[PDB]
Amino acid sequence: KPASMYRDIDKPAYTRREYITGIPGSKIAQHKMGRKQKDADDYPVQISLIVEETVQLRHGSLEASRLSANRHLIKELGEEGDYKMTLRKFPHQVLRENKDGMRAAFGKIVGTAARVQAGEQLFTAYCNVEDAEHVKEAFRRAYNKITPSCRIKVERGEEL
Amino acid sequence: MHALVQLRGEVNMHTDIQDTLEMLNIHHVNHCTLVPETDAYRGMVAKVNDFVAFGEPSQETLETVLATRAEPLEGDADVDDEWVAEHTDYDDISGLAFALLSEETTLREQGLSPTLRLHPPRGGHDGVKHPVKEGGQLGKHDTEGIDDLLEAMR
Amino acid sequence: ATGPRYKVPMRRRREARTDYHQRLRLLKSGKPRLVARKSNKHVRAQLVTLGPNGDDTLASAHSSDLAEYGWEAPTGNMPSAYLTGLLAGLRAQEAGVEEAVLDIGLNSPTPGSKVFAIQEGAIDAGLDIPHNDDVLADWQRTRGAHIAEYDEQLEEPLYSGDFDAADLPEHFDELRETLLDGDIEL
Amino acid sequence: MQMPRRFNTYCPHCNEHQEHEVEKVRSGRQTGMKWIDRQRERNSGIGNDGKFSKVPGGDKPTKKTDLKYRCGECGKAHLREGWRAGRLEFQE
Amino acid sequence: PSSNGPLEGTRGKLKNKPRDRGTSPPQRAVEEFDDGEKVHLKIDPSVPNGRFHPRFDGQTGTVEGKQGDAYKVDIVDGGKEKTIIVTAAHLRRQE
RNA sequence: ACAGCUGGUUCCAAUCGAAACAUGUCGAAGCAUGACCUCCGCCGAGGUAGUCUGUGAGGUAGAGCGACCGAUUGGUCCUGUCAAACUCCAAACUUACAGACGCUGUUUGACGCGGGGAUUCCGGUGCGCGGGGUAAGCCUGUGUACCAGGAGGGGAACAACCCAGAGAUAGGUUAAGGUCCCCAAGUGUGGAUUAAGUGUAAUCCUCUGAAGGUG
RNA sequence: UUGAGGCGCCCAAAAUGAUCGGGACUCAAAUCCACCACCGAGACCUGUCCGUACCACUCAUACUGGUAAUCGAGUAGAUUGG
RNA sequence: GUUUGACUGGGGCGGUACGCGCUCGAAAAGAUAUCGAGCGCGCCCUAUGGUCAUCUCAGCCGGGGACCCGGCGAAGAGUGCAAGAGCAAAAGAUGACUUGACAGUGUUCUUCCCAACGAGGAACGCUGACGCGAAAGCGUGGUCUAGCGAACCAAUUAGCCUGCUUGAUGCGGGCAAUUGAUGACAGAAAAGCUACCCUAGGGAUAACAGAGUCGUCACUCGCAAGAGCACAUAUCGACCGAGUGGCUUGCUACCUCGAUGUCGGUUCCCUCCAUCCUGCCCGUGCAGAAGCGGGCAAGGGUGAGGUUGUUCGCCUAUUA
RNA sequence: UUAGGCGGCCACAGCGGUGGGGUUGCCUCCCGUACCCAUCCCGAACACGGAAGAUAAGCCCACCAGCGUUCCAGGGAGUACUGGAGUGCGCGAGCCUCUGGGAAAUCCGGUUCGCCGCCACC
Ligand SMILES: [Cl-]
Ligand SMILES: [Cl-]
Ligand SMILES: [Cl-]
Ligand SMILES: [Cl-]
Ligand SMILES: [Cl-]
Ligand SMILES: [Cl-]
Ligand SMILES: [K+]
Ligand SMILES: [Mg+2]
Ligand SMILES: [Mg+2]
Ligand SMILES: [Mg+2]
Ligand SMILES: [Mg+2]
Ligand SMILES: [Mg+2]
Ligand SMILES: [Mg+2]
Ligand SMILES: [Mg+2]
Ligand SMILES: [Mg+2]
Ligand SMILES: [Mg+2]
Ligand SMILES: [Mg+2]
Ligand SMILES: [Mg+2]
Ligand SMILES: [Mg+2]
Ligand SMILES: [Mg+2]
Ligand SMILES: [Mg+2]
Ligand SMILES: [Mg+2]
Ligand SMILES: [Mg+2]
Ligand SMILES: [Mg+2]
Ligand SMILES: [Mg+2]
Ligand SMILES: [Mg+2]
Ligand SMILES: [Mg+2]
Ligand SMILES: [Mg+2]
Ligand SMILES: [Mg+2]
Ligand SMILES: [Mg+2]
Ligand SMILES: [Mg+2]
Ligand code: NA
Ligand code: NA
Ligand code: NA
Ligand code: NA
Ligand code: NA
Ligand code: NA
Ligand code: NA
Ligand code: NA
Ligand code: NA
Ligand code: NA
Ligand code: NA
Ligand code: NA
Ligand code: NA
Ligand code: NA
Ligand code: NA
Ligand code: NA
Ligand code: NA
Ligand code: NA
Ligand code: NA
Ligand code: NA
Ligand code: NA
Ligand code: NA
Ligand code: NA
Ligand SMILES: [Sr+2]
Ligand SMILES: [Sr+2]
Ligand SMILES: [Sr+2]
Ligand SMILES: [Sr+2]
Ligand SMILES: [Sr+2]
Ligand SMILES: [Sr+2]
Ligand SMILES: [Sr+2]
Ligand SMILES: [Sr+2]
Ligand SMILES: [Sr+2]
Ligand SMILES: [Sr+2]
Ligand SMILES: [Sr+2]
Ligand SMILES: [Sr+2]
Ligand SMILES: [Sr+2]
Ligand SMILES: [Sr+2]
Ligand SMILES: [Sr+2]
Ligand SMILES: [Sr+2]
Ligand SMILES: [Sr+2]
Ligand SMILES: [Sr+2]
Ligand SMILES: [Sr+2]
Ligand SMILES: [Sr+2]
Ligand SMILES: [Sr+2]
Ligand SMILES: [Sr+2]
Ligand SMILES: [Sr+2]
Ligand SMILES: [Sr+2]
Ligand SMILES: [Sr+2]
Ligand SMILES: [Sr+2]
Ligand SMILES: [Sr+2]
Repeated sequence: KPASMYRDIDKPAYTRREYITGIPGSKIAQHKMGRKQKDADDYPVQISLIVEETVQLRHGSLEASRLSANRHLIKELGEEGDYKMTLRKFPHQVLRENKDGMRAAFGKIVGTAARVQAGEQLFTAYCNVEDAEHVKEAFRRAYNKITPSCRIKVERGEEL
Repeated sequence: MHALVQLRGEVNMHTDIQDTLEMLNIHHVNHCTLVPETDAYRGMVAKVNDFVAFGEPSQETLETVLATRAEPLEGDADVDDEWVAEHTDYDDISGLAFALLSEETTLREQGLSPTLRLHPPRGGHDGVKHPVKEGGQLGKHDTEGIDDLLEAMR
Repeated sequence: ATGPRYKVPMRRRREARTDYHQRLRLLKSGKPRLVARKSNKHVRAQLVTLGPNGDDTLASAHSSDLAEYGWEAPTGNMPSAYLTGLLAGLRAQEAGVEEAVLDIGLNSPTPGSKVFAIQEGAIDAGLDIPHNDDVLADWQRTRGAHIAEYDEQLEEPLYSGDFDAADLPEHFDELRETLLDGDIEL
Repeated sequence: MQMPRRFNTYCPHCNEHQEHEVEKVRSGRQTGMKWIDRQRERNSGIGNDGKFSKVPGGDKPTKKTDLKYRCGECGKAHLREGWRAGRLEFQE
Repeated sequence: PSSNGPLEGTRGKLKNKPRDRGTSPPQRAVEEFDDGEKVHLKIDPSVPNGRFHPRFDGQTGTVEGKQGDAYKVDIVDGGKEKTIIVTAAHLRRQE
């Protein structure tokens, strides 16, 4: 199914699992990547991927963007490199589909999405000065698999 | 004391806004009333903000407007210095105009119509789609700004 | 105490001084309350009406201001209870109060107890309080016969200070008589 | 529900409380001499008999209480508004 | 509404804020109002007896006599005049 | 013959001027009773479409959750997110009554009461807020103004977009919008950008143009 | 070297004849920022008349005089004069 | 001879949103729709009702998943049943007593906001008689909101009225109220077929065509994991993401039901490009030859046949 | 109020903690069961009678802010949201300008360890 069916935030907040049953599990493997034992403050450079429009990103897109981002970080910095990336948004909004015509139209549950407001941080990676252009490329590959246009904002980078 | 001028029509206008203008004795487009500055009266012009043109007139301008557009409570009779003298509590137009500005009396209280039915603006106005800060003619005006409109509507 | 959701009871309930459930029922009559309190050494009896900023006391009597009329005996017993109640009811009649309802507070409604004796006193003073005759003590226990007959089981005196040996419940009769008198400085 | 055979309650006849006995109203037998019985024999002819051609309807899932409150002293009975009860048993 | 009962949509108005939980103070439950007095109708969630239909919560009626201990309060519902039987516990004085 | 169904029902003018909704109905192509329109008689001084202030009602927006509740990360306290059927918080705003100003009524009698006659109960559109649906010139709510039943001006044409609510006639000035021609009015002025005929397209089924990219 | 903004370009495929209404337009007849003067309704102002309503006079709803900034659009329908 | 209901993104099948209650929807007063989301009621209880007395619960901790003692503990316990709400010297627990779950008659709100409408319901009185309590007081059933039924007829309760000139007897007629069901729940006693059909109408509503939409279908683009002996990018290319078209399908119900002739085929004309061939090109995993992929490009061409009504599709031999 | 009784508002009053205070006065603890009354067992409690002793609890008095709370300042923030208007912008989702209102979290610093009424009383 296309994202055009679920990208907008025009529907009510539908998250209460105590009233919603049959919700498919998140396709997302892990939110904490890299060296999850080290601190975020132990890094001189902090670069975040910021979403420019207010959208709803599906779990499949969140995973597809996370995968192609971390896979580049694993390729360039190794499986145990000195970095740590975090996916701070979780897929809370439950999605329906009406799959009988328009009679009894309330659809059956088909998935989960993440309501991300404009200007919000979707991803945040912490790295060392030398590995800065690798993480800027991990995000260039990641923003290609979500719905909005994005910003690659450096929060702790006076080294340029 | 502010001078209100309805610059936008009644069609599509909210009923509660329409009725506020009727309470301020202003029933047609280009009509003008002299409203005092109270809390009660300010709540009224704020609700009319987008369909009107207001601000404080200058003594010189109020006089010009009163001479040309003021009417008695009934009749065609021109309001000149002699009319004022024989019917009002003042000596001339200036004496009445000073009282209206200092909020000592109202046009109704003196036997004059609460409406100064003006002429369309000569050279036209700055527009009825935008406020004054955006280059239009709606909302609050400068004392020099309201004069330009009141004088053009002689 | 714990957080924002915590409910702290009303002040006189934390203090465990007022039974607010019984108070509501007491106030439903519209009549002034005959507040009957008892301490270890003393006994209090008030006539309370409802006011705008709190309760109003129009007439009261404490067992300590009983000695002002001639008492020379202890103040936390049955004869003292009636008299403190009679003295409260008499001051009440002078205040323009005619009827009342018995507020025993947190005390137990035990038959023939001191709070019911305070009530018997006010009834005899001229006040119209809804009562029950067989829940009150028999006239001799009110007089103080139980105490005099305990001094009969002597060997050692009951009283420390010198009032008298075998005890006089006749002092009660003499005091009821002194208060029943039309003169007396109330 | 369970209900006591005898209990104290108001007798609208004696104007005072007495010990009443409760009994389930036993249906009285019909005489066949009422007006409705005469109209049945009269109005019934060839073909459909209209109202007399109908059959008694169904039932409600639970019936109401159909009791008789017999007074212990004067011996006169009274009726009360009943309530829905699936089964009504008596105690003693 | 999914049902036309009296307590429909009254989760908010007939519930106390956590700190206002438990038995209410008696002083207001025995308050004496005189005729002609303007009073504020608001149900106390802690008091079960002597309420009114929740649709009238927020009205400011006029006391026009009493029926037993409860008061007969005259209100105007939209344009229709109504008489509400209510106890003192759910009434507050105007001004 | 009966029909709750289609069609038709013939002269002029003046005043007021809707409902397309609620309850009941073998009811949903119909009725009745209310809302609402109109007419008559009565009563007799107040009324309340606006605003301000005062005394009350409220849990939507937002927010937040070691404040309940329930979702929902990782690490050896710290660290990562949420809620139509959550709330330690909390508006704008709507709403009861009262006072004040305004407006209005006391020969145009308001507010109100009683009676006669209805029509009406297929609605639609814009805007705001919605709920459902991939969506719809979709379906179904709500507040409001409009079309319906609203001319005239503008928008190429065009029920509801803009101006504007309109007796006849006549002179004048403007509104929306427009001033190169068609076509009334500028080939106006100061400055800058664009080289694609981008553009000369407020709103829109109607006018597209996206992610991504551009020494 | 890097950051930000403006206008444009790529991305960009549809069936009888292409289009901003058409012509045609390039330091504009486009776009943005200011400004100047005009054109342009039945609106607004103004002369006369008409209808309706109310006031004065009147038997009159006959004349005469007056007031309307706060009267003048209307389907179904109620009312009334011809 | 008749009946064989209504609702409904047409109708039917399914379902009941056909009488009721709670939360959300509902936009912080009131009102508010959908075959809207979550889910309930058509009883049960002689105590699980009523009053009074005595008392404080879940959970955790320490001492000897039973029991005993202490401490912490405003409420997470319990309160018949949905849901929301109320409650702690109680509305919960225990104990005892009691029958007010009483008769009569009302005021008021609700049912039905506003705003008319029955049954039903509730709040709040009074009259009479009662229960408990010391008493104020509490008890008009269950802490609150679901647990319900007209006329006619019958039975039933107590007293009384009444039946044609008249008395007696029988058997009737009535005033007041209780019970008996109509759940299609403001109440008819009620099954189907019609392609043999008929009529009244409707584009108020379906099939076909158009129109909107584009989930489906077709085509493309972004990123490029991956494989391709090494090499992403000769070639193939996932995930995810952005779109174009209006050929398929689906949706909607705007247009026509006083008729816009069906599918397939045929014949004859014009067109689109997302190009199969032909022309000119680029790359190659391009020696050549034969290819593979891509670009510009719509001038011309794209044919004959076997099964099948077929469109589609399968098959044959020819063909640039 | 040299310690009391009944209250109102019902945390600004709560949780926790420190210091002080009582010869015939007050409140307590305290002493003690013949009686009224009392425990499904216990004069523990309830009830009754009383002062040998005490200020250690409670209570009354003064004070501390760590926690919870009330209010205020400054910052967050005129941000979020929003009633009215717009031939303003944007393919759109949405945004912006003008006008009238205007949070919440959190941070820092103050406040708050109850206020008030009637009565009685060295
Ligand atoms: Cl006491
Ligand atoms: Cl039975
Ligand atoms: Cl009510
Ligand atoms: Cl109009
Ligand atoms: Cl061109
Ligand atoms: Cl005529
Ligand atoms: K047709
Ligand atoms: Mg005039
Ligand atoms: Mg001009
Ligand atoms: Mg303009
Ligand atoms: Mg709510
Ligand atoms: Mg006519
Ligand atoms: Mg005429
Ligand atoms: Mg929110
Ligand atoms: Mg019409
Ligand atoms: Mg020209
Ligand atoms: Mg173009
Ligand atoms: Mg027949
Ligand atoms: Mg049907
Ligand atoms: Mg109904
Ligand atoms: Mg509401
Ligand atoms: Mg029948
Ligand atoms: Mg029977
Ligand atoms: Mg029905
Ligand atoms: Mg036919
Ligand atoms: Mg149609
Ligand atoms: Mg091509
Ligand atoms: Mg060709
Ligand atoms: Mg052939
Ligand atoms: Mg001490
Ligand atoms: Mg636009
Ligand atoms: Na179906
Ligand atoms: Na016969
Ligand atoms: Na309370
Ligand atoms: Na017929
Ligand atoms: Na109907
Ligand atoms: Na019909
Ligand atoms: Na919002
Ligand atoms: Na007034
Ligand atoms: Na309708
Ligand atoms: Na209109
Ligand atoms: Na036109
Ligand atoms: Na062009
Ligand atoms: Na007409
Ligand atoms: Na039927
Ligand atoms: Na009723
Ligand atoms: Na036939
Ligand atoms: Na498309
Ligand atoms: Na189609
Ligand atoms: Na054909
Ligand atoms: Na070609
Ligand atoms: Na073939
Ligand atoms: Na036992
Ligand atoms: Na002490
Ligand atoms: Sr929507
Ligand atoms: Sr993107
Ligand atoms: Sr016969
Ligand atoms: Sr027969
Ligand atoms: Sr049945
Ligand atoms: Sr509202
Ligand atoms: Sr020029
Ligand atoms: Sr220029
Ligand atoms: Sr079209
Ligand atoms: Sr557009
Ligand atoms: Sr772009
Ligand atoms: Sr092409
Ligand atoms: Sr006219
Ligand atoms: Sr007219
Ligand atoms: Sr038949
Ligand atoms: Sr269908
Ligand atoms: Sr009750
Ligand atoms: Sr006879
Ligand atoms: Sr059958
Ligand atoms: Sr056949
Ligand atoms: Sr070729
Ligand atoms: Sr053949
Ligand atoms: Sr086909
Ligand atoms: Sr086939
Ligand atoms: Sr002892
Ligand atoms: Sr788009
Ligand atoms: Sr302010």
